[PDB]
Amino acid sequence: LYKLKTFLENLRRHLDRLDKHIKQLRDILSENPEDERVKDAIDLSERSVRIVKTVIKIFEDSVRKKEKRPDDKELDKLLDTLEKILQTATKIIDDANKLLEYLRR
Amino acid sequence: LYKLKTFLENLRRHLDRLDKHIKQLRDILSENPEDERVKDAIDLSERSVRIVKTVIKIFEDSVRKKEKRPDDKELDKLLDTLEKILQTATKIIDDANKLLEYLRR
Amino acid sequence: GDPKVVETYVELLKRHEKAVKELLEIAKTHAKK
Amino acid sequence: GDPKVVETYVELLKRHEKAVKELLEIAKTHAKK
Repeated sequence: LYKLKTFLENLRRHLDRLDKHIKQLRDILSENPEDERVKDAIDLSERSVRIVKTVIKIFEDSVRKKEKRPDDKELDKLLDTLEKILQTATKIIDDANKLLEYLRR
Repeated sequence: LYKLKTFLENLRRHLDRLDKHIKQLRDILSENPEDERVKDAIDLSERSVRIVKTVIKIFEDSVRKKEKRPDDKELDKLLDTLEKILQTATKIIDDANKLLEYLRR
Repeated sequence: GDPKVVETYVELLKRHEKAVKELLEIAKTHAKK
Repeated sequence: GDPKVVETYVELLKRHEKAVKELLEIAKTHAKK
């Protein structure tokens, strides 16, 4: 249980990071509608936001359903795997943010 | 006089910036001799260091020779121009440092 | 900015989309599990 | 790192070399002046 909550909380921290990133893309893009690659960046980030929302709701489903109860090793290995994937994602996002800061300033 | 000293001091601040940058390239390169483009980067930065040293000594010459005395408008416009070029150079260096930080981390 | 930087940035975004799609396939198929 | 970033970085270094060469030509020809 503690691990499910901790991972989901990590997911939501990551989602807030993405929302800041997309507010920043919003400013930048709004300055230059001229660039359709900024259009892409915005679209891709929004896709990511929708997918993370869907995954957060899927694990909300799973988490409350599991709360409704008192084989587990596969879920634990999936937890390890999702944590590693999340780590990769945050690394990517931090690199993206650094490039974006280079590009805005 | 004050402007010559201020510009030369700006030049030396810039040179110290470059020396930090090249210490950092030294660390990075030393980790990966594998990259001859890091070899380039190092060489180019060292060329820049030598040229800035030569310019600092050229203006040291000019500055002390001018101290030896009590037409000037051309020197003042050259001061404006060298200041603008220096501004461009520092902008380039800060962008370079940001990319380098992205690349090292 | 130099579009080399921008293209690398977009590539990062695409890597991120792919990793999140992996997350989602895992989440869905584990919910089924 | 993605060599797009590295090539842009090297291009920055080259721009810097060119600007400093401009500085030097100015410094030399002003010393002559």
